[PDB]
Amino acid sequence: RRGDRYSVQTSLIVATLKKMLPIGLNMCAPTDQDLIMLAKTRYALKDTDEEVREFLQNNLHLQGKVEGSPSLRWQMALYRGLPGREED
Amino acid sequence: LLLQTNLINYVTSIRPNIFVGRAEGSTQYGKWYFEVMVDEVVPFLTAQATHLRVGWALTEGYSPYPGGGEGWGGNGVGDDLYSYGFDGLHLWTGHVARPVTSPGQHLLAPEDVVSCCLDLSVPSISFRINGCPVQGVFEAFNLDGLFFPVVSFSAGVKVRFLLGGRHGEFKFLPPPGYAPCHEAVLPRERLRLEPIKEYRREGPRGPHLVGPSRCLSHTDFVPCPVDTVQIVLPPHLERIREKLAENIHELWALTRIEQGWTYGPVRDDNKRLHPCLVNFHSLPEPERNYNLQMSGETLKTLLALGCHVGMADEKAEDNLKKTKLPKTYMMSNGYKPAPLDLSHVRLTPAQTTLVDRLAENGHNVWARDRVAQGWSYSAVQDIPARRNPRLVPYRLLDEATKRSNRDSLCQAVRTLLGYGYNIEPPDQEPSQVENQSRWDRVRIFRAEKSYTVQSGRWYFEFEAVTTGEMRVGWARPELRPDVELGADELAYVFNGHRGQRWHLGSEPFGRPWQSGDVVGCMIDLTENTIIFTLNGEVLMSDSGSETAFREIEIGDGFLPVCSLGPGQVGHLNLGQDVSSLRFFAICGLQEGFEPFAINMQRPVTTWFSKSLPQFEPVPPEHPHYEVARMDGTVDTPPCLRLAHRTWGSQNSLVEMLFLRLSLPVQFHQHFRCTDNRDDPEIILNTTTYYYSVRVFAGQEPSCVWVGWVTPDYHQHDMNFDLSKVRAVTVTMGDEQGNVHSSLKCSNCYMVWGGDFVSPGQQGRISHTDLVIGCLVDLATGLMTFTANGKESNTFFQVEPNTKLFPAVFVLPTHQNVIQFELGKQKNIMPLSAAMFLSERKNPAPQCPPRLEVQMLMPVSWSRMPNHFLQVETRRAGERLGWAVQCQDPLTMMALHIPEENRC
Amino acid sequence: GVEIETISPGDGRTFPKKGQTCVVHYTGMLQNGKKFDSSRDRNKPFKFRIGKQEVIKGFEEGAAQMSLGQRAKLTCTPDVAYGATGHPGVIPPNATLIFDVELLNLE
Repeated sequence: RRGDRYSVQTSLIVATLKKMLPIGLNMCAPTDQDLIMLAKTRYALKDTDEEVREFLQNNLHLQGKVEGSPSLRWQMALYRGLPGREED
Repeated sequence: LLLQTNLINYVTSIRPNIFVGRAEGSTQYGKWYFEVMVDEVVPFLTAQATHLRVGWALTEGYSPYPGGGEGWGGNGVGDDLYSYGFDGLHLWTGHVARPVTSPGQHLLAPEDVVSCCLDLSVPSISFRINGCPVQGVFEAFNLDGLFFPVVSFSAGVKVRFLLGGRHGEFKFLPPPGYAPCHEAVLPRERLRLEPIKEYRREGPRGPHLVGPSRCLSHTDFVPCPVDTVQIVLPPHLERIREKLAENIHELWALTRIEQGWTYGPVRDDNKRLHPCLVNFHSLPEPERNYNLQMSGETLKTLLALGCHVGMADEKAEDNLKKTKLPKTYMMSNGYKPAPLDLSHVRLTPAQTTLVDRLAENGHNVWARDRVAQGWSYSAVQDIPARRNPRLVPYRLLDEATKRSNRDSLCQAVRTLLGYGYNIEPPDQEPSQVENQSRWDRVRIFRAEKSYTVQSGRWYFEFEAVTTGEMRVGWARPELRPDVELGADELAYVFNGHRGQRWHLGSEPFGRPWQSGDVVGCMIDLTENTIIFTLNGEVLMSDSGSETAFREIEIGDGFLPVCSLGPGQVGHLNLGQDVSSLRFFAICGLQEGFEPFAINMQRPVTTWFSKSLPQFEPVPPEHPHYEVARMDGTVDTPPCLRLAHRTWGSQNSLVEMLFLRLSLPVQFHQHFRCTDNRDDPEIILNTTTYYYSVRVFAGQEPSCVWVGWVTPDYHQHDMNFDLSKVRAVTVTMGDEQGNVHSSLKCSNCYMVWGGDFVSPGQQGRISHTDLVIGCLVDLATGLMTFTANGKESNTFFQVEPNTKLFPAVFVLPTHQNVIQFELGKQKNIMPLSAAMFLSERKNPAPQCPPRLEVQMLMPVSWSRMPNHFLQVETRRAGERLGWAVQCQDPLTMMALHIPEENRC
Repeated sequence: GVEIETISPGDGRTFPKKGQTCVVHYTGMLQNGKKFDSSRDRNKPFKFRIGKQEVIKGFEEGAAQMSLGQRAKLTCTPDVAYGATGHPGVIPPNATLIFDVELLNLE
């Protein structure tokens, strides 16, 4: 039909990442989403993997606050509610 | 003029599932007796007096919804005409209390006995307190529907149901002929105590929104078979009239041979040694040829059902043999199988369904015959009293007896099939048992409009406990309570009973669920997407698309909505506690979605579409109906003419229409003891007021009803007539008969216009408009009517303090249908002074803007309380009966509208 | 000039005479059923001294008629009530009164 021959929306390489996304973001703590959002901006600034890693080294303290965002309170209570989450 | 407020307790009603009623050829008995015991009653647990009433109620309009309602809240038994109660000092019906004499009369106190008797043969409800008769008998109440025991109670009461037999002892000898109510219990179910139809019940995980309940009907106790008389018997049937009889002459006898019930030559059937496998020639001739013509009767049932026979293959007579088994061997004239033997033969499902309904038509003829010999149903068998535990229609029979009936005729149809003659299924006609009440089918649930969301990623779960009809999704806050979800643009809903998504039509989507499944609704207003998930699995459309809807405008907002069909139980989990959600972690948590009520201290208040009609004014933009208000001329009074907008056009809405004026009139509190110019003093001292309606030419008076209604009239009938008008008469006398008080109550005081026309051969469409007027006398409570300037034999009389609304009910048949004329007659004051106190001395008719015509929409939105009463219902003992306990008080603030007398 | 009707029997033998204060939890209502007065909303028993006509005479005579601890119902006509004058802004003129009198105790 529209994209039977080929279509970007049906590309399997990106589709597998779409399916695999919940597990990938499962590792990261949502308090670090400030680092996540700033990460795309510095990626768009043409910054490579090593220099964004040392950007994270310089900005290890820039995580979010659970108290000031009540949406994070229940999310973090369920996050440590997961048996596989160790505080270390 | 101003709304009044008060603190009012919560009143709930508990009933046992014992339903009685009468009709032509009824399988039930017409006399029933039951009792109630009072253990503990707290007089004033709170400011309001504790409510406690016992009596009977009717299954077709008694729905005491918790909270506010008609009168002054806390509605129970006696608050309307669908129930009959007795608080201990008064008879309660139509929200009116009438004092009754008792030997030591008092309000129901602890350790007291009430003897409640109901007669269905003649309308009469007698009441006794501790065995002492109370001089009150209900008379002239409709028998339609079903009657049941019911108790209406506020908090702080402990009452016990005594039903007699195994379910009580009554502590007093029941009156003769009154069978205890414990004998009406059906075999398929077990006796229990349940509340009236509810929209919520407690659940182990959480509260369950309870869809409408399927209700049994009196029409379901009359056995209505297909007549098997006007059937000429065919040649191919008389050709096989013999073998199909020979095979059912001792088929019931075959099972018990070589057992304790083993035959003997000295005796015959029914002598505890029944079989007699020899032949039916040895058996008596009348029952013999009776069995032949019963085989013919079954074939006649096959004909009337639509079964016809055709012969194709080898004759079974050749390839069949009789097997002298080692079992069933007898000494009386050789041994043989008791019926005619048969070899390997099978049956298709068409034959299974056909033999099922064949057994149905056997049972319903047997039950019909027994009823015609007077018999009735009783859960305990009483042969001298001529009652049986199996005198119920087949659909209500038990599975054991169903199987036992089906086995014999299954063997019969099997023997027919062996001879190769086809069992032809008839044509299929889809039918619905109940069609009129389309609204008592689904009970929509939606949150408050305050919680409407304009952004964010919202998710909520609806647990589908059953596999029936349930719809869940999102909808705008302006969802009409009497319109199906997805039928209009105001809903984006999913139905997983058939894998269907509803929005302005129908289109396939996903798969249906099963029992216990949890549906998690995803929504992203920012991304303009709506998605549904089932048991942690994302539902798929009939394409690569994985989203239910896309490109949705934000608009005024959306709201989480779920609905339930008949006999449905479903849990709604908005996610106040995130741990309550089961599949949120699986889907939604990692996507940034949030529960709808994740950070909310109190549970979100839900609203349900209440299935209780309430008169409300017509919208000005009604596509079909319109009300015309014209200024009063010098020759004609002001009128409220009703005009059908789309009458005579395509796809017009035609249905029975209920109309009333927005304001009532109240009679005087005490009744008085014992040219063309008005009299100035008579016009000031009169107490009778007149209005009229001008039935225009082209409108048939045979479908016009004109009169009055009390504000509690909440009945919607598509085929309305004066026979369905609710009525009851309270009859009272002294301790030895001598009835000296007979007061009638009704919610509708209305006369049919079809009795006011000239009885000509033809010309029923009168060229001259029929002007029917109604007059009310406040000083006496007297209602009279005028046909065309002449009085008619119809008249009514009521008690003081009653409020009557001017009502005209009509099924439209013209563009111009009716016209409420606010006129007057000589020395008779118009309604303009009756409605308004400030205009009481104004003889000139007037139509102020407040007075406007209202119409009755059956479904309106309502609020359920955030808390509910806690009732403990259990069987305290066989002699103790069933105990009901409720002690925790709950009170609500009710805003009472005075003129409509409802809060 | 009033009509009484017992609702729940109490003592039935003791009568409230002069010398002891009369304590009730009453609930007055209008002729049409519009409740206007009560004591249990205030959550305090109403105490009044029999004899000096500080309360309305219909209530006085009804309380004198009915015995101790016996829940009663009274009915005061406007001839024994405020009547034509009426209570200002509360009771309309010439209104029939109904009372859910509960004489809980004396003194």
